[PDB]
Amino acid sequence: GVGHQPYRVVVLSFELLHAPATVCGPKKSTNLVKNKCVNFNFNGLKGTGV
Amino acid sequence: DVVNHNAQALNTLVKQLSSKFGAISSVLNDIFSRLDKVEAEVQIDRLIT
Amino acid sequence: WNRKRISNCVADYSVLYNLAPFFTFKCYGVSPTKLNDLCFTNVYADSFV
Amino acid sequence: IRGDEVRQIAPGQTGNIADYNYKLPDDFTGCVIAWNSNKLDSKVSGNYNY
Repeated sequence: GVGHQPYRVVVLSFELLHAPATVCGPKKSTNLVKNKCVNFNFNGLKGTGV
Repeated sequence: DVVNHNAQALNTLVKQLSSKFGAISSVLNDIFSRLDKVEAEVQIDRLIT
Repeated sequence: WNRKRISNCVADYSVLYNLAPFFTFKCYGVSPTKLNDLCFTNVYADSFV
Repeated sequence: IRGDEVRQIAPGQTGNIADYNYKLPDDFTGCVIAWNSNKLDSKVSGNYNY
C-alpha cells in the first residue's frame, strides 16, 4: 500500500541568526547609496533609512 | 520625582518595543519578509495589539 | 542521517521546485514562497527513506 | 492540468502556471473543484492538445 510504500524524506534546517551569512538567494546586490534616504535590504534585513 | 517619573515612563515606553507579545519575532520587516500574508496578518495583529 | 553541509553557495529552490520528483512540502518558520529571498549562515540537510 | 500542478493555483502561491497564465488574487474568496479525467482527456500515445 501507499502508506507502506517507501518515501524519500529530506529535512532542511536553516539558521536564521543575527550573524554573518554565507548562503543567499538568486537575487544579487546593487550599488551602494550613502547619505540619502532609501529602502534597503541587507541580508534579508529590510527597511527604510538613511 | 516630577522629572524622574516622566523619564522612567518614557524609558519604559521605549523599551516596550523589544517584547514579542507571543509573536515569533519583534521585527515587522523580518515577519513580512519571512512569512506569507495569511499568517503575517495575525503575527502583526498580535504585535499591534 | 548524512548531515550535508550546504554553505558558501547560491541556494536556488526554483531548481528543486522545477524538478518532477518533488511532491510534498511543509515548511516551519519560513514561508516556502520566500525561501529564495533570505540568507542563512549554514544549511544542514538530512535525507532518509 | 496535470494533477500535481493544480495546488499552485492559490492566493499568492508561486509557480510557472500561476505566474505565466493567471494569478489568483491575494483576497480571493473562491472554491476549487478538481477531478481526474483520464477517460475524458487522456488518449492513446498522449494528448498534446493541452
